[PDB]
Amino acid sequence: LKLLFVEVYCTHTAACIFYYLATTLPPENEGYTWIGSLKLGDYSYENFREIDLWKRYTTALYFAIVTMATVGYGDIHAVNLREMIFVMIYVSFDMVLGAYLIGNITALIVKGSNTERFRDKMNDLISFMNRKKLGRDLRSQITGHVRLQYDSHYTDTVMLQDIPASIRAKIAQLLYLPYIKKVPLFKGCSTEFINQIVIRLHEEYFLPGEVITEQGNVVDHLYFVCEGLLEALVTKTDGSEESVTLLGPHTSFGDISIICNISQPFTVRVCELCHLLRLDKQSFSNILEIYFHDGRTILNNIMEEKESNDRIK
Amino acid sequence: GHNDYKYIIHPKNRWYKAWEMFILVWAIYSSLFTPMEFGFFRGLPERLFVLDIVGQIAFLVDIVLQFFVAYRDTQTYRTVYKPTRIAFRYLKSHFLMDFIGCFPWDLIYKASGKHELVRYLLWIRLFRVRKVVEFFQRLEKDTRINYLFTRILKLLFVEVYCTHTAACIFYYLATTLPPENEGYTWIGSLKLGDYSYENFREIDLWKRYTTALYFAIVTMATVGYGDIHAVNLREMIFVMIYVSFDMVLGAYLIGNITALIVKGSNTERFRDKMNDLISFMNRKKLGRDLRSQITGHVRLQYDSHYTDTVMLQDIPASIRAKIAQLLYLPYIKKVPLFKGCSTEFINQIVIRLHEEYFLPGEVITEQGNVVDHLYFVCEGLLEALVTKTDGSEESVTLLGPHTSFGDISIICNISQPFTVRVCELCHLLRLDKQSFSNILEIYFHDGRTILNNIMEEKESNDRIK
Amino acid sequence: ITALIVKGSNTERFRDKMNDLISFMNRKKLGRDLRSQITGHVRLQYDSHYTDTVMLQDIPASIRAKIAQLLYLPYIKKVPLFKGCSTEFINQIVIRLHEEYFLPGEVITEQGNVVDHLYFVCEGLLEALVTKTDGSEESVTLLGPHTSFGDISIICNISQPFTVRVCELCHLLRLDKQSFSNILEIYFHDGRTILNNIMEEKESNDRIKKLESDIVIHIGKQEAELALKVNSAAFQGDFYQLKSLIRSGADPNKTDYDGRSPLHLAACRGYEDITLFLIQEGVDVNLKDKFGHTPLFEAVKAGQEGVIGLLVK
Repeated sequence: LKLLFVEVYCTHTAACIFYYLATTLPPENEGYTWIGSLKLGDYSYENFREIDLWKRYTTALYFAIVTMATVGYGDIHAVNLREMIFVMIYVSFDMVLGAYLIGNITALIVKGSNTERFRDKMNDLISFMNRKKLGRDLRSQITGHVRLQYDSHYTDTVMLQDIPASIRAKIAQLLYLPYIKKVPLFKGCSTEFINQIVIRLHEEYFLPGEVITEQGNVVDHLYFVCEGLLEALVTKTDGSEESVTLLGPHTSFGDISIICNISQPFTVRVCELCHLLRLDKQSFSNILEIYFHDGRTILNNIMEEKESNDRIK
Repeated sequence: GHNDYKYIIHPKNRWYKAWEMFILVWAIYSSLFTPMEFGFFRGLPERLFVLDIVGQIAFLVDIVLQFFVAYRDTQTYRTVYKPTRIAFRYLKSHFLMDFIGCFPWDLIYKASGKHELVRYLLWIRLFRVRKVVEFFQRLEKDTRINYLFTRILKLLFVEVYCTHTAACIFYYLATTLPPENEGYTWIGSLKLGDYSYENFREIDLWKRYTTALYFAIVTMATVGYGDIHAVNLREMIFVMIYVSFDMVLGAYLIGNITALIVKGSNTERFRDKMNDLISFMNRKKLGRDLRSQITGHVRLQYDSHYTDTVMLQDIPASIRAKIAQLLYLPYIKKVPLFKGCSTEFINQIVIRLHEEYFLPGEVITEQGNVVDHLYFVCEGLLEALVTKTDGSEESVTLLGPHTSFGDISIICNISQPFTVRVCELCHLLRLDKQSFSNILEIYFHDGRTILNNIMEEKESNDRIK
Repeated sequence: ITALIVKGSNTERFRDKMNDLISFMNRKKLGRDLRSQITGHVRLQYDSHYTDTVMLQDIPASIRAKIAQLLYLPYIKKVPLFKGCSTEFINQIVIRLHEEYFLPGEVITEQGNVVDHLYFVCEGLLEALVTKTDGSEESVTLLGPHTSFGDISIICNISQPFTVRVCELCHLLRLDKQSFSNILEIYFHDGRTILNNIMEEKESNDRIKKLESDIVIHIGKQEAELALKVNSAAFQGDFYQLKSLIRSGADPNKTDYDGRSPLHLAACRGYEDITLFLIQEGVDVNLKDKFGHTPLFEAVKAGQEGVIGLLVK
């Protein structure tokens, strides 16, 4: 924008100076000036000193703007030696300044982010997927999840890796904290423990119908639903999976298997787009290796809370 | 919700896609004809009276269908199929402009006493180019065509439209002057060759349009021959505006192309590395075989696409897990370490896996280095050696495909016994020690079954003995 | 054309590297002499293709070892410091070295400094500036091509005997203390070959020959003190330090000033694992100390019946 404004000022000044150099010659020699000898169509700018001000300004600015884009129609052109020198200076300077404009626009475009980077990531991912000949539905899952990640700004976490663990912990305690309070799994805990639980959390968004974790699996991620609706399904030998509970907002799941040190009791399947905080089972464990008072208070809360659902109980 | 309210069309429904390709052609024609019928026609002649009417009808139906097609939400990201919800989207987003465009503006102009200001409303039909904008946006999603290439093609179409409209406006500005003063216009004084455009309002439509478009195109590339130039003050002002905007547009075109060349370099990166690396070999006179080894590694870097294995860290855990369950699971079965265990244990090994590729001659694990990863040789051959006190290395049994090495050291929780070497290109599937350890704790019976397989694998190779 | 120009100019990279450095130097308000030496050294680095190491960053260990054995190894094999070595040892150092080019009329190392890195001489002559009590210098050895410096201190566990002086432009070959120490513990007989060389090549060296008298003493107290560390670890119970110490070239057959073996100490203490490892070495089961105590009698004296079981075994 600064360079375009410099273009505006420079062309306006060039038009004014060019017409001025036309006026420097005495009127009797008007035939040797660029405007006094200018015959466009029928109108001949003969007594150019006595033509309407805006007609003269439009003519001079016409030339200036034309030369700025180097169209060089030639209809209006330098005739004098003073006009020759001024036009030389003007176009020589305008070359560099228009090259600066081109360079700034090109640098802007080169600094392509968001849709540009995501597009590149999509192309690389599509190539890799073709190499693995993955399931077309699973291919849709891959593409949909990363598209969601683009819209749900998953790459934000990469940026958050730059800011050190201190300010990062502050970002987490200023955002994840209410959501972690609402979850009843941590009904009673210490401030340090809850802060550590918040720090290691990672945001992730999931697409409806998908499987968060398979049943009978070594769960390595306790999740905390923030938005949307999730659910748990009881797969038997026949495959007649049965609903356990609609994992609504603030319904932590995977903690049962994690604390019980058992396999995933129920396949966790998605119903709507869900925002989930994530905590690696290992991380929750190491925080338990320190604040085990907190963990046994959980264990009591596990008793009383799981009493609610007979499937969970 | 698509059953809840019928007649609703899916956003990517097949018939709607066909109608999109049809209304896209009509939108291109309407946006490329409105400037023509505006500038070159002070009243559309009856010869094309049908062709305009049908045109509006073509969009009139589209005004109705867009009131039934569903739209994917930007909040729940889910397609919403409710006419109550669907209609509001049109009524707010673009219904006004499309509806104003659909009026018989030419007929209204001819039915109001030939008032030009009424004909100025014809430019509302230029907003039908939003269809072409949507088409280009959708094409950008397709990985078939580069995003920057789509950008440059969009900019080329922008130049096409801008030059066409500029030529039409230029001829219109020529027509605004009265015929008796036609000599003051840009066209009424044109004397190209022996042909003078004296009575320019009576020339054939295509000769006039080609002259105006010749001006527009030669000024688009700023060739500025000067044969056709602005003469009026309205013509001067319009040429200044067009020239400035086209300077900006051409700068953007050069920027898009330059960014496509700079950023969009895939094998050129390997070539750039080759440049200075070949300089290295040449200034140091490396053996041709060693030169081949280095070039093989660099090509390998672009041929192993480890980046295509790094991406999986970004895909979430479960979906990555199913990728593993469909690819690494055969390789997992091939392992003699697992052999016959519970399908669940095998599946958990499958889930947590990190595919890697290595280079011939380069070594992978070192003697005395605490094992941190459990490697399966899936497609390749691998050979370990142990440096003694004198220094000579101790050859061991080679690790051919469908085997698992480093497992014993992980089981004993001891450093890597022998410095292992990559003989050639190997599909070295990797399992972290901690993941395998947790999997073993959950599946203790499978763990003991592995222990049996382990004793058999111990007698299998005397170096593990 | 823009991409060709923006791919970076080898000089522009150098200029950018230099600028950044100079900005740091002025930011720290540095002095002219040091600035000139720094800028010159950056110069010699860039035109001698310092970035080759950067290029060598990506090609793996085997190929890097091969190019090393094709460039450095012919030059290293002509260095008498490593004549008599197993060729394996020489090639190993050759994997772990770094060429460096210094400006004429300079200095790297300083008499009495911590040696850290070790240096060879691929080409050029160097002057062994040994600062006296008054402050003057005398060169008792001229380090020409296929010579070495820094070795005297590392291999003999002293500090550098000399402030080395760069007589002219010189390409030398760097070997870190820590890596050299690794490769030196890997090999044993040729490490003693090093030591013997360091003695026999100390002939031209004269003030380093008084250093060499102290070096005779240094080999003496090195093996003695090494044995004392082995015995002290045996008594203390640091089995891990026992392993590391024996892997530092320690002789399990060495006894301390009381003619007491580390086996003896572990026997009287009862550390049957230290005893067992020194057994794996093969220390005499029937050795007698100055006081007549045998590892057997050492074990029986303190009632170390487990150690007695290992001993009778």
